[PDB]
Amino acid sequence: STGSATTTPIDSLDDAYITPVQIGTPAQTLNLDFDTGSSDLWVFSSETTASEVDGQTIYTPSKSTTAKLLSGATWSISYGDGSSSSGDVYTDTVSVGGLTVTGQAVESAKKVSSSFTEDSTIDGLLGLAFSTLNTVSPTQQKTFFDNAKASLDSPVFTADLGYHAPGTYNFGFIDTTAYTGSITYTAVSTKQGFWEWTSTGYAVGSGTFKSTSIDGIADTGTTLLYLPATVVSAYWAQVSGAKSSSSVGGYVFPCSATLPSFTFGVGSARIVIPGDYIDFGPISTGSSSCFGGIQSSAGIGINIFGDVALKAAFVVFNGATTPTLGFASK
Repeated sequence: STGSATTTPIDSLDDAYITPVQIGTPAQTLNLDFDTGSSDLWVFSSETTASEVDGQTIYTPSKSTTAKLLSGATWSISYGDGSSSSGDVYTDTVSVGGLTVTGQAVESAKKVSSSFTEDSTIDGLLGLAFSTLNTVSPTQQKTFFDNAKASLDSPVFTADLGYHAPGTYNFGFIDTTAYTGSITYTAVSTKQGFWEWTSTGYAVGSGTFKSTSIDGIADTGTTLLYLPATVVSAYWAQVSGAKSSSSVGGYVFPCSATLPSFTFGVGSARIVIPGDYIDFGPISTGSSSCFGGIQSSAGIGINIFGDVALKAAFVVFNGATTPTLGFASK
């Protein structure tokens, strides 16, 4: 089997992407944030505290003839951005782009933090990291991909995120029309539960490539590119007037600037992030200070190849017995 679904930016900045997901019978379609940095499929629901729901579409398990309470199971998650959610668990039928999993754990939120409430466009998350990170207790549950894997034509999914445009998540096949040149594959460590890999270096603009190993995670659920302070300083030093602002929470730059590109290495291959992808616009409405899309990972504890990086590439998440990651230009 295979599946193919379009993923759409939630706003004009590409802050996140939502993908329609069918849950239950008859189908209830919710727009979920596919997150290769976590491993829980959780949804706003009829059980979510009423004051914490503001415009989201909810899953109502009592209206699904295939929903079953997973008795005794609870979940609770905290994300890198300080947001969180928790609740109980149902199993139900879940379909993405024509690919159906029966008995998928659907984690129903009883509580969500303010960041989730305030974002009307995201009805929940669909985790695509390794199932060892799943938070369901006392019986850990499998991700949608892990459940689908054996049925797929090939044990892979791909992320093809757009810049200010829709893109695609495919399951079970590689669309050879969706990228240019060849795909370069690189080793993955699953030791921390992430799609963790090592970039071979970077360049700023038309500058020379610096060969240096940068360990990080491929994370579709993180907006920005978070890299070591040395690398980030070298980038922003090429933008007149750019500076790190403790009050704002990272590097800012004059909105009048033209940003240089940023290149990262994948083996001997190179992915170029155009300068425009690094612009996250005014820090507040009407400001002439703009927020940068490359930020320091210092104090996160890990480097993160988030959407800023991934949307410059066609990315293969290869879930074979020994997982790997592939990157192609597009």
